[PDB]
Amino acid sequence: EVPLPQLRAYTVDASWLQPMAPLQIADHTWQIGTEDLTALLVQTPDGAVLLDGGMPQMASHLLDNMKARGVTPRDLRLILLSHAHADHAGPVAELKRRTGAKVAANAESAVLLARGGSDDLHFGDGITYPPANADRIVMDGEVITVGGIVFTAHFMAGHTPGSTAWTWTDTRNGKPVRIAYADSLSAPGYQLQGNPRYPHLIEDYRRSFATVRALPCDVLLTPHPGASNWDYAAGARAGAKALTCKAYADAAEQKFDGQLAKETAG
Repeated sequence: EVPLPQLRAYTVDASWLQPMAPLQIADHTWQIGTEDLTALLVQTPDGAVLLDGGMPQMASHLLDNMKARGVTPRDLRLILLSHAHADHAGPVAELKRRTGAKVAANAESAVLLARGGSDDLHFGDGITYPPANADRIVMDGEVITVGGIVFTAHFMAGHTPGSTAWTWTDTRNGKPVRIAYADSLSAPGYQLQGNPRYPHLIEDYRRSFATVRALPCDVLLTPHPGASNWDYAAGARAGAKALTCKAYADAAEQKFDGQLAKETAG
C-alpha cells in the first residue's frame, strides 16, 4: 500500500549452521562449532576457554560439545573473540547466562559487543545480536593465562576496529605447536577510501597484514575455516591444506589492493 519493509533476519549458508562433533587440533585444542564457523575449546587442568561461538543460535550445540569433552558449565571460565560480529560472537550473552564464563576483550570489541553489533561502521543495524558485557578489557600484547595455556592478544584492526589475533602454544606428540587464531583480513563491501567512520582504515589493514605475517604460527586457524584452507568436514585431513600466516596475509593484501582498484573504478 506500501508498508515499510519487514526486518530481515541475518540468514546464512547452511554449512555455517551445520553441527559437527569436536575435531581435535592439538592436545588441549578442539574445534567445537559448526562445518563453516570456528569455535575453539581449549581445555586445561584449571578450566576451559572458548574462542568465538559463531552464530546466536549455536549456544546449545557448543554446550553439548563441551559436555562431550568433559567440560561442564562451571568449567568454562573465559570467552575470547576474534571480532564482535553476529556470526562469531552471536551466542556470547546466552553462554554467559548458562555458564560461569567471563568475557575478555579489547575496548573496541567490548563496545561493539555491548551494543549487540548495532551501529556497525559498515553494516549499520543489519547484523544485530544479543548484547553482552565484557568482564575484562585487554590491551595489545596483553597475556591471559588459563591452566598454563598463555593467550597473547595481537590487535589487527580492519575487519573490525577491535579485530584480534589470539596466539598460544599447545603440544602434539610432546612437541610445541604455536597456534594462531587470526581474524579475517577481508573488507567485504566496505568503503575503504575516505570512509568518514574509519578514516585510517587503509593504514590499519596494512599494519594488520604485517602483524599477521609475523605471528608465531605453526598452525593458522580463522573464524571462517575456508579463509585459511581448513576443511572441518575432512576428518584426519581437516588441517592438511591450511595456509601459513604468511600466505594468508599475502593473499589478503593482494585481494585488498584489487579491491582498492575496483573501488576507485566503481
